[PDB]
Amino acid sequence: KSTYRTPNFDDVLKENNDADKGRSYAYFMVGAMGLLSSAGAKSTVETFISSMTATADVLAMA
Amino acid sequence: WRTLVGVSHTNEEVRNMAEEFEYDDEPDEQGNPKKRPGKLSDYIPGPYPN
Ligand SMILES: CCCCCCCCCCCCCC(=O)O[C@H](COC(=O)CCCCCCCCCCC)COP(=O)(O)O
Repeated sequence: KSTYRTPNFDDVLKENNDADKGRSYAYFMVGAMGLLSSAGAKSTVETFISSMTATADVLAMA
Repeated sequence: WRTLVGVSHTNEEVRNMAEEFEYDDEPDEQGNPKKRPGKLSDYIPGPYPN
């Protein structure tokens, strides 16, 4: 068999590749994952930093 | 006392419950001990001293 014959890939290929929209769906999901994890990173940092503020008993004697 | 406000009782209610108990104050101008009523930053007292 010759090396110039490409094997069968028709199980996995698209409607038409349509590069306008093969890039659309992959990058909406990569953008959503970066949006949620940047919000989660903020909430984590602000939870740890606020623990260093004056406690309830110190504010009661304020 | 303060942790009951907003959970089971009103602020005005808890201030009146605490004032029914006496707490050790700091000594007077000559070093003799004093007493005072309770405030919100105090802790709920127990029946026995030891
Ligand atoms: C070294 C710290 C990392 C610990 C991770 C352990 C995972 C167990 C659950 C997390 C408990 C903390 C909850 C919290 O802080 O408040 C919660 C944060 O909620 C979240 O978004 C979950 C955070 C999950 C992490 C997201 C991935 C990237 C994080 C970046 C790390 C720098 C509550 O939010 P809030 O403070 O109420 O606005």
